[PDB]
Amino acid sequence: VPLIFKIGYNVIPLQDVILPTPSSKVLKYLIQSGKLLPSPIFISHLGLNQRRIFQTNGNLKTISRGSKLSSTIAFSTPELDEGVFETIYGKFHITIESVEIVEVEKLKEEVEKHMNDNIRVRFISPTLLSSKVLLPPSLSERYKRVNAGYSTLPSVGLIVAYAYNVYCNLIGKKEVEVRAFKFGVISNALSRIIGYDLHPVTIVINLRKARGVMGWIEFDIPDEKLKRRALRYLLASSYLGIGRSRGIGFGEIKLEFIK
Amino acid sequence: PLIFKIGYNVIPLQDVILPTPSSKVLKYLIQSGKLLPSPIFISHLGLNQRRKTISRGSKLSSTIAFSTLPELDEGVFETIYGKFHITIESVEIVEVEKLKEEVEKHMNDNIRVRFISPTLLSSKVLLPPSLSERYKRVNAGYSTLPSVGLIVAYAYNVYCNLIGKKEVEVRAFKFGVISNALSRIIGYDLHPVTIVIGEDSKGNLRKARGVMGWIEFDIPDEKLKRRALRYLLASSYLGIGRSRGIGFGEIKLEFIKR
Repeated sequence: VPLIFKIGYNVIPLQDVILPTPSSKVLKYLIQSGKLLPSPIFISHLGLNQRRIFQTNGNLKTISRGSKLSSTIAFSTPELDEGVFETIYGKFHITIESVEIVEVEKLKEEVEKHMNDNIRVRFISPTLLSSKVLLPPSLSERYKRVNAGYSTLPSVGLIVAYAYNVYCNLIGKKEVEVRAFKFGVISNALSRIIGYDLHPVTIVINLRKARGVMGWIEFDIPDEKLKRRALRYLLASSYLGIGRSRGIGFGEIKLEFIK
Repeated sequence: PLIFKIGYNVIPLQDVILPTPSSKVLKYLIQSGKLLPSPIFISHLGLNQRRKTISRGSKLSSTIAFSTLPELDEGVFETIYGKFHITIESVEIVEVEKLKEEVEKHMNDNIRVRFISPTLLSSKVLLPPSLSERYKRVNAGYSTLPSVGLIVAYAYNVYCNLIGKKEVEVRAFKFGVISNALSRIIGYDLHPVTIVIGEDSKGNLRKARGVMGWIEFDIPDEKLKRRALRYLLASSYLGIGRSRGIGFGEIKLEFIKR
């Protein structure tokens, strides 16, 4: 039976530390060297006071001994330990805050609770969605030279199209560009936007920079069948993140349902 | 066909209580044949460069725009809302063909669209026309966060009416879908607004929810940009979206050098 794991870590530096860029490198180092988990993967930036530490670009961030940093790792389809770990960035006490295991089928069931609820998507970390996902695939060649970049104001259609793609990979089915496109186009046509607070952000992936979006958007899809699909897909993205560079912590979303 | 864009100075000779929308004042004049013999746009009245109880002497401004010659006078006009001194601040006469020529000056410029008055764009303009019947019952309302595609789609429609050609839903749809796919959004400050549009058949107040603010963007495909500039340029005279004849959907178009 295929599953999604979402582990919440507490990460406490035992000495004053300078976090790497991106700050997800700390836990990535651990995982790579086989020290944290044996290895559709998401490794968050380290967070503090409900803000992720990502570099847009000033000086590097100092964290004092004892600060409670948090992290999330998420992946599909593995036993997990904690304790004091040594790293090139310093020594860290890593304990587990939470463990969520969701069966892909149980996602469909939670959708039903929210059929009459509005949808709030929050971009908790800068999110990088490519606009061309809503280009009709038959025109890919024609516009091959066009560099649209990442959307700094993504439409509901683009968001859910990205979610549908993540969902397909999650359930192990090949994503189909045409279904994604059609789904997003129709969603842009029919969605109702209730409110939003969006803004551009420029982030560091010498330096290589990218421009995406952060903030939140609240909306509804007033077609039962289309809403049911969107909720399912969004729910999956809420575990694995969305858009480019999720494995490094970008595209972190939090999904909220407003009664 | 030509486009006329007249800027009026509108000075109430007595303290006045403006109707809702405030464009009703000049609309009354035009309808009764008093301001012009008669693709039309009548702005809301503006004060201190922003679109209520208005004191005697306040310098309100208005803009009226329409397509085809000039037979326009000035002076004191009587209205159910009071007496007003209306003079002409400016007249722009632009040939529809000269629009195509100004497009070329801006091929390398970014595009800033500002919604100066609440703008009411229906999202369903980007619904594939073949699905209109299927989603007949779905009420999407007006977009409170319109995408570049929706904006330029609406512009294309206005342009068609301007040059007297029937708007084609399918061309609008395709043009907006492709524009959403390829546009680059540089910056923005948008927000929802819920406003009173006017009365209805029965006299009940009607509300609507739309957008105001600005959005800056580019279309990095030469051929598509050239089309979009032309259509946008036309919208910058005639406004955009629903209820332009009543002053909604007023846009100002700015080209940012790079």
